[PDB]
Amino acid sequence: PNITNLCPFGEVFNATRFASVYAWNRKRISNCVADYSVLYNSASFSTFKCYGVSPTKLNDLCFTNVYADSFVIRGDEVRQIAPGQTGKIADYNYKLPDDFTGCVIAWNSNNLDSKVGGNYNYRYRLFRKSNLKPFERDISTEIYQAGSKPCNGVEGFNCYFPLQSYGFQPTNGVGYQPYRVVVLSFELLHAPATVCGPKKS
Amino acid sequence: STIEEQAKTFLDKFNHEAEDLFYQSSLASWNYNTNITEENVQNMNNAGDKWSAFLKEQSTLAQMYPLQEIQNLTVKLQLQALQQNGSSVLSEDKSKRLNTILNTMSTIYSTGKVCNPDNPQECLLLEPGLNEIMANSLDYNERLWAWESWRSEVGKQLRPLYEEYVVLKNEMARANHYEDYGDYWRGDYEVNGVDGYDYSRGQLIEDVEHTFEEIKPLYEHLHAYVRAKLMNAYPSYISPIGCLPAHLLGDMWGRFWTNLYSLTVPFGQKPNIDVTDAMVDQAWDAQRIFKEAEKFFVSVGLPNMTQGFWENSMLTDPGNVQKAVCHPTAWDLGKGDFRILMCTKVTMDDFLTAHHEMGHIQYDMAYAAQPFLLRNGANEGFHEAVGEIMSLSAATPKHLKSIGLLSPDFQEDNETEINFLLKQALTIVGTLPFTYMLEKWRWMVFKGEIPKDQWMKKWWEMKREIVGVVEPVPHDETYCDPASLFHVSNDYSFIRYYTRTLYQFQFQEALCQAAKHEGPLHKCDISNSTEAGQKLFNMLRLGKSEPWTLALENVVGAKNMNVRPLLNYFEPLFTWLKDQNKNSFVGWSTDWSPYA
Ligand SMILES: *[C@@H]1O[C@H](CO)[C@@H](O)[C@H](O)[C@H]1NC(C)=O
Ligand SMILES: *[C@@H]1O[C@H](CO)[C@@H](O)[C@H](O)[C@H]1NC(C)=O
Ligand SMILES: *[C@@H]1O[C@H](CO)[C@@H](O)[C@H](O)[C@H]1NC(C)=O
Ligand SMILES: *[C@@H]1O[C@H](CO)[C@@H](O)[C@H](O)[C@H]1NC(C)=O
Ligand SMILES: *[C@@H]1O[C@H](CO)[C@@H](O)[C@H](O)[C@H]1NC(C)=O
Ligand SMILES: *[C@@H]1O[C@H](CO)[C@@H](O)[C@H](O)[C@H]1NC(C)=O
Ligand SMILES: *[C@@H]1O[C@H](CO)[C@@H](O)[C@H](O)[C@H]1NC(C)=O
Repeated sequence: PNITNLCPFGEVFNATRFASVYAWNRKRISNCVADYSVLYNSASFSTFKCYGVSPTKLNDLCFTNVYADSFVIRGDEVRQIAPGQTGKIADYNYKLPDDFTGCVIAWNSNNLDSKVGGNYNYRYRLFRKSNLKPFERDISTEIYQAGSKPCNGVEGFNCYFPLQSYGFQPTNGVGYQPYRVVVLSFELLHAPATVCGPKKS
Repeated sequence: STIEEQAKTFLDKFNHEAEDLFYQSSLASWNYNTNITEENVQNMNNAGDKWSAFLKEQSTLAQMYPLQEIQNLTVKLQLQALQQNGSSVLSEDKSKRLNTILNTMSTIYSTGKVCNPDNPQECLLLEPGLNEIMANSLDYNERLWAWESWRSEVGKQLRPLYEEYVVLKNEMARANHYEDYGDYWRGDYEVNGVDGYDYSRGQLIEDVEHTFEEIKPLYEHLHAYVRAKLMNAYPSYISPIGCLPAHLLGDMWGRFWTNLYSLTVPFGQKPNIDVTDAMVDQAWDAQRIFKEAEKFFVSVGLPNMTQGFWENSMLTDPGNVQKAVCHPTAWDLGKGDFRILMCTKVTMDDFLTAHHEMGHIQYDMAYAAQPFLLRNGANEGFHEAVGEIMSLSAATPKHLKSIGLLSPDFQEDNETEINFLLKQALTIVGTLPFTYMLEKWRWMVFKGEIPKDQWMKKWWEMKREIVGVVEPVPHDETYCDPASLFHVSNDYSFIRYYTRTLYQFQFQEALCQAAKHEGPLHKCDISNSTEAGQKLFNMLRLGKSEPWTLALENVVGAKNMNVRPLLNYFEPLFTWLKDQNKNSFVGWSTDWSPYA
């Protein structure tokens, strides 16, 4: 059968602006045809690490829904987007489950997300009382209490603001350059699976 | 909850908001250095003021966490570094007076112009007007005139200023729980809290004297040989039994003896190892020089330079329209940005300098994983030593033959090794008594052992006793002869060169033993050895996280600075000098026998 209504991967990968890692965008992709070979055959991605499934059989399998989480992190923090990892991003910003099925795609964005004066529009949660659950979003802006003393609302001594900005310059090293990360999460639920791969003739 | 967790969160907050500010300050400094314009000066000053104010505010917040309730060594080290008052403990009036004194000394040294009386229409500055005269002239009275005139003008201007400087610095140091300013400088080598690896501030002077006592026979033989050659060059001024005249050492102050290689060459008939013509014939660009240095560092196993290094560094002089500082400097700007600012020419010296500065870059890159306030060398000596070892290894004839710059049929006989070792001794061994005497004199001045009215009578007495250099004419207390040098006039520690020199050969013996070199130490090359690079990188990766004693254990297997690798390096030269000094008299007399 002739196939149309392809999945909206243009609005995730080719977005003009990406979200901050504290407020990572989640897009639910359903009832369309997902061509994953366009992404896999691209040479523009630095990390294409798939956990729980292989890229070759993605174009054959069918899934109920696809979750596309999009955010921006540093070069040295891409390793923390993996199951079982520990760091600022994993504990306080974006937590991946151990039993995760999907792919983590990351690419360098020094061209767009870095300006000569410094791009400070991207923020990360530096302190939280407890670690995040998998696929949890924390957009709270309440002052972190590191000491028994009551913070009382003001950022003074032992009480810090949890969201800290990121500094992006075009002359930075590859471990400090901004990297756009799109994490695709594939789940199979009891409902009939509608995100199927293209059928070859 | 606990104090240690509070300090850890505070240190995280510091490292995060301090790396970006340091990057802004460093980038502004880079923009000033590659582009000397008044707006760039203003931007640099604004960034520096923001950086200093932020450090003051963070230190003020940092002091509220007591040191004795923290057990983690890294957290304690960062808190110790942050909690230092510095000049903040002193009163605002005295702090402003101290800053004004430092700035005016900087201007007096930098803009000091001296010329001959009765001919004042034009005058010569120190660089390069006086440097070339001191390094190349063979006339006794001309060098005497230049030396005495520069110490007359600079010392008479700087003597009250230095008298105020010592008192203010002592006041700040005693306000900061130190005995004197010398104890403050010696506190860089202080290690506390580690069992067995502890190092005291008082142990540094004892170790320096103990090492110098072993340095002294080699220096005495070298001094006798230099005295005989200078006696040949100047027939009547130099005495066989006395010290060397001060203005004849080839430099303005006596810091290096490398300008006497032409006068004191052992075998002039034999060729040199100059490779400048070979690079000129093959059209070696500065980019090729840095690529060959990169090839050397990948040969030993270290990581190669980043793309940002090649894109953002200035490795050639920009041009007439754009002004830049010509001094070669390796910049660790922060956030993984490493650059080299060098006006590279096609010379051997620039090639070795490229290796030295890329060694500085490699050292800076290695501790990038460490927290921000621990991103330094373990002491002031290691940072220079890791560049000097690359300078040592790259200058060897085996390295030059390996990279094609030297002919494969070049004859390496003993005579070339002797003259090369003598040049290395004039550069390296000759600076050690001057450095030790200068630091010991400054430590005694800060300690109050020498009263202000007796500074020069002791100083020349020290110079005759240690350096074996006599004053041409007596100087009274109106002179300020030490402060004519760049480091002392601008508030810099001077013992780093002595520690660097000993650490250089200790590291060289350790890496050559790792690389399984089977010949003389000076013929050793650390290229192609992965294990030597791994042994070096184990110390390189630590940075300031671990004590310098533990780092030295990691490399050479010793818990203290040692003098034996230097003596082993110059052992062929030591035997040759002992053979050549049979007729002449080793040692000097402190009396006024040559001239006064
Ligand atoms: C996204 O951008 C790249 C580069 O401009 C382009 O080649 C590609 O076709 C775009 N779309 C997708 C779905 O990757
Ligand atoms: C140096 O400063 C001048 C001043 O106008 C500017 O025109 C030029 O572009 C600058 N060059 C660099 C390399 O920054
Ligand atoms: C000290 O703290 C660092 C992080 O702040 C931690 O990784 C390290 O294990 C600690 N050291 C000790 C001995 O607890
Ligand atoms: C720094 O100075 C302040 C005020 O003079 C003092 O309270 C503090 O103890 C000093 N810091 C140290 C480490 O002594
Ligand atoms: C640096 O080394 C890596 C791996 O050894 C290599 O891929 C890269 O091309 C090198 N960089 C340059 C500029 O040659
Ligand atoms: C160099 O070696 C030759 C050959 O043994 C010897 O005759 C000569 O004395 C040596 N010279 C020096 C300075 O070692
Ligand atoms: C080190 O390795 C390079 C790469 O093959 C080689 O050309 C060079 O000759 C080696 N050095 C020595 C001393 O053999």
